[PDB]
Amino acid sequence: TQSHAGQCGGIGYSGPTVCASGTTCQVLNPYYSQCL
Ligand SMILES: *[C@H]1O[C@H](CO)[C@@H](O)[C@H](O)[C@@H]1O
Repeated sequence: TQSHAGQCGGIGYSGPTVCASGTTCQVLNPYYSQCL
């Protein structure tokens, strides 16, 4: 479960793209997305 400030789901990330409750996967860069 991706936590706040962690990379939730950008290109290159094949891991679990689900953020912890309270946060949303905010894609900033195409490869860097962060749970906010
Ligand atoms: C999940 O992890 C983030 C850091 O990656 C923390 O800021 C958050 O409070 C939670 O422990």
